[PDB]
Amino acid sequence: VKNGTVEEMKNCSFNTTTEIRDKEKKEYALFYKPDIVPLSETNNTSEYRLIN
Amino acid sequence: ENLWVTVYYGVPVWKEAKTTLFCASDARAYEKEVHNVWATHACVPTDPSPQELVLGNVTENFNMWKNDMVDQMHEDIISLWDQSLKPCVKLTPLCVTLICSNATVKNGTVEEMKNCSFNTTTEIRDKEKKEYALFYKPDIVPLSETNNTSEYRLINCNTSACTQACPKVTFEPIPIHYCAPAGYAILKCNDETFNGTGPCSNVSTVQCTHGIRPVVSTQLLLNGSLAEKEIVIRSENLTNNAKIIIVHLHTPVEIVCTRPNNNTRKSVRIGPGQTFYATGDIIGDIKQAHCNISEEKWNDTLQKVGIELQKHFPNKTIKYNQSAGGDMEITTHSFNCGGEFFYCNTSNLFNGTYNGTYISTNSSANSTSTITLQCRIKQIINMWQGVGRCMYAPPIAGNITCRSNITGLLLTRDGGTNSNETETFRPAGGDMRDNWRSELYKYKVVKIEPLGVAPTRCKRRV
Amino acid sequence: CNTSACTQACPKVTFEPIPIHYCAPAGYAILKCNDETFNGTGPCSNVSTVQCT
Amino acid sequence: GFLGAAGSTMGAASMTLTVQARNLLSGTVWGIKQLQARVLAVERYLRDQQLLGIWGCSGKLICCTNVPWNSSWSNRNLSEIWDNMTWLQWDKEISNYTQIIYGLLEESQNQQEKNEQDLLALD
Amino acid sequence: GFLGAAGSTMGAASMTLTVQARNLLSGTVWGIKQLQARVLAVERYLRDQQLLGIWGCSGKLICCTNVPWNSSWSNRNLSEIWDNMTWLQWDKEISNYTQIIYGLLEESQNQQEKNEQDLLALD
Amino acid sequence: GFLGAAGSTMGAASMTLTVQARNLLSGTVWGIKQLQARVLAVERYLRDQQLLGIWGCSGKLICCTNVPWNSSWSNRNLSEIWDNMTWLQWDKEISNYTQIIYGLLEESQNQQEKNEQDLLALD
Ligand SMILES: *[C@@H]1O[C@H](CO)[C@@H](O[C@@H]2O[C@H](CO)[C@@H](O)[C@H](O)[C@H]2NC(C)=O)[C@H](O)[C@H]1NC(C)=O
Ligand SMILES: *[C@@H]1O[C@H](CO)[C@@H](O[C@@H]2O[C@H](CO)[C@@H](O)[C@H](O)[C@H]2NC(C)=O)[C@H](O)[C@H]1NC(C)=O
Repeated sequence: VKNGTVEEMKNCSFNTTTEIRDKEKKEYALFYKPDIVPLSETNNTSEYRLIN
Repeated sequence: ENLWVTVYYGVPVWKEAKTTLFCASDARAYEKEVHNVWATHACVPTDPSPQELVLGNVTENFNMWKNDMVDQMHEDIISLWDQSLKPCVKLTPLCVTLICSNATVKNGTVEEMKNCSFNTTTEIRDKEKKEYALFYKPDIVPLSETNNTSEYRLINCNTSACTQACPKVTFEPIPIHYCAPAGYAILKCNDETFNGTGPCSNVSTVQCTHGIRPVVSTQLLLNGSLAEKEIVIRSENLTNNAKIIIVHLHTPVEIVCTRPNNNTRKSVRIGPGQTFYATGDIIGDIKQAHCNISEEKWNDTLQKVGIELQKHFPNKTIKYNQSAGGDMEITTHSFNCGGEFFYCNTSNLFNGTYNGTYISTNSSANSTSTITLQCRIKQIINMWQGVGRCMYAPPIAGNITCRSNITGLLLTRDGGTNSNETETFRPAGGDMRDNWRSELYKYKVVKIEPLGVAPTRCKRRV
Repeated sequence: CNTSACTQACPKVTFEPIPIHYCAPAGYAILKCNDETFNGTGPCSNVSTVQCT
Repeated sequence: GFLGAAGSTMGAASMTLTVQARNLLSGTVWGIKQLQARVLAVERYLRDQQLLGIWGCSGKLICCTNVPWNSSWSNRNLSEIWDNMTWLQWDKEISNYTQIIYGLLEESQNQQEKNEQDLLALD
Repeated sequence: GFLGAAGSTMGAASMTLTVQARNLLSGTVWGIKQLQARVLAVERYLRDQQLLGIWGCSGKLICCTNVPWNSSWSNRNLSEIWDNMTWLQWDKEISNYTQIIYGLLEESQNQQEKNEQDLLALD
Repeated sequence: GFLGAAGSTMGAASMTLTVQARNLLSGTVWGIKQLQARVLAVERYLRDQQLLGIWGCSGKLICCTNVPWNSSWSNRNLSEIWDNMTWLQWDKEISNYTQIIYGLLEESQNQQEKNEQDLLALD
């Protein structure tokens, strides 16, 4: 997704616990901008967090 | 003559209605801290002082298949089972990349167990240690489709979570009674020739029902009630082959199941303050858990069932065959005793035919010729779906035996065409309502309407 | 972490032992012995019916 | 017997009615449905007592009234009711005309009460 | 109508009172508060019936008593009560002297019962 | 007083009985046991009222009956009962023969009701 006047969504990848509870795999999902917040006050345009 | 209306109160007139009954049990002592799931926690002590009073001039119609009492019993049992699994441990970290090995146990005809080692969280919740346990093969599945004979997984963790059964509760099917609330009554049919429907010529009003055994079984009926005079066959409709046909025996058949293996109870600290019990080691030799019944008595019972069935099928022969395939939970006689869940292959029982010729087994002083059924023992149970089905039954140390009485059979016919006189009977299971439907078939719940109006020659005194 | 788990007490609750009273339901009564020489058992010569403790 | 009079004739069954209306409490609480049986039984008993009382019948099971009996309701002789017929059969045969009888009884009781109040007061 | 007599005169409203006291059960249980309405309604009905019964009035809505009517309670003519006044206005005007009337009724009922017991027995 | 008559003589204690049977609701719900007290109190009150009513005693606390008093129950003079004895002592002394009296009262009430129905109708 590219620049536009729409609110748009962010494609975020993260590690999720698989059916094995001592193992992890990679997954991705599209999230709305209000539901995404920067992780820390430091300048980083790639690492983010949920609003919760 | 001139008549006037008069109102009478306290009139014995009743109508069919729906209500919630009360469960009751005998004066069982608390004894140890262990308490039964469905006794002394959700019911009331009863008193058998009131008797069943017989009404000698009433003709009340009774129905078996259209009855909500069995549905209410099933709902109550489901609610009690759901309640019992709440306070017990939730487990969680067990299903991991288990490393299973052949270990000291070697090749044999027994179902055998797999020795699997895995990492468990110690008392420190940010630290891990190594533990091991013995698991049954049905409870173990390969982790991934890739070829790997050392890495395995529990059968769970693809479906809803599993709760280990508490070790301080017992699954003993103690008898229970059902009592109607105030304003209601229970009518019992004392006729021994009740085919499921039609009027009853011997009705009795009773305060509560008799002892109801909540035994879990699929193919057979264990520790049930006995018929009065002869074997009685019940069915919603014989024409429909999709239905399930119940046979209530007159004489019980002794059955003896046993697990010769001597297991050892282990204890693993899985989580803080909550322990997990598994099989640590087997002492001695490895043997096959099995059930035994007598061949001659079973054959005589099958012949009695055949002659009883021949009344409805005069020109068709009776044949007994195996189950119509299905998964392990369907095609095998599944039950629980002592705390252990057995699934026994009953393919060797239903093997015979009866075309109308009676055969009698005489003499045979050395009648030790018995029939033995191999069984597989399971720990992961999904007995009731959609209500927290998964349950882990902890193992029990030492070898166990269970002696019980077969009192009923469940069968299902198969279709045919073009003068096919070779209709066969197969074992039936699946729905759990039919197991308790054969025990509450005599009782009907009614609602009393005491207000009545009658004409008589009287007037108000003014 | 060798025994059952632990739950922290809420900071928005207080353990002040405020006084409480016990009242019998309908159809019942509470009898109080006003004698000051009550040794634990025996008859009471000064009894009073009270709604609540 | 709780239903010892069932199956007998109406005349024979019109005796010892007190045993038919002596239901008491039972059971120990497990959930709300256990208590629902108690409260609904109490509500039914109060409903029956209130219905019997608004007709001028309080404290007595047998209560002769002054409403005339219409012949169209049953049109059967007296020997066909109190000699061989049972209460259940009679109820099944007469349930079709309960509302009319209840309304007539209510109207008659109200009229009798008003007439008594008028006649006692004006003296 | 449940409140069809409301708004009319006291004399007109003193008719068909039975419809005012025929409340029945309603609702399906969701929590304990749903059952609390049922039990509190039952308790209120029993309280009303017990209060009416201790005055010598059982099974009858209209119940003439022997207690004299004090003129200081209302001091209004009979034509000012049963001809134009409604029950709600009368209740709002007379609620200030309910306890005295209740006590007098209780005392009168007890005295009448004791006198009846004494006169019937000594014969 | 709720128990102001306790401790006095039977004759003195047979007065102002209405205060002994005016229990009302109390408490706020916490769990099911709180409501169990209310419903069991209601059930007990209904049981007592029904037992008193089946003897022909409705709406009256004092109710003289026609059943003869057997001398073997107490075999004490009238001056030994209503002059010095209290109600608690009398109950403790007479509790051994309650069932016989209840059965006799029920039988007598049924017989009187049947006789009244027969005599009123045949005229
Ligand atoms: C099951 O496997 C475990 C390890 O995966 C075995 O435990 C080890 O057994 C050896 C042989 O006695 C010991 O030397 C080790 O110290 C054990 N390790 C632990 C962590 O206990 C276990 O013996 C196997 N069980 C069977 C029956 O073969
Ligand atoms: C464990 O197995 C032994 C024998 O394998 C059982 O002992 C037998 O129990 C049966 C019970 O029906 C008796 O009839 C036999 O006489 C016993 N002895 C033998 C040699 O068979 C023992 O009961 C089993 N454990 C438990 C708990 O039942």
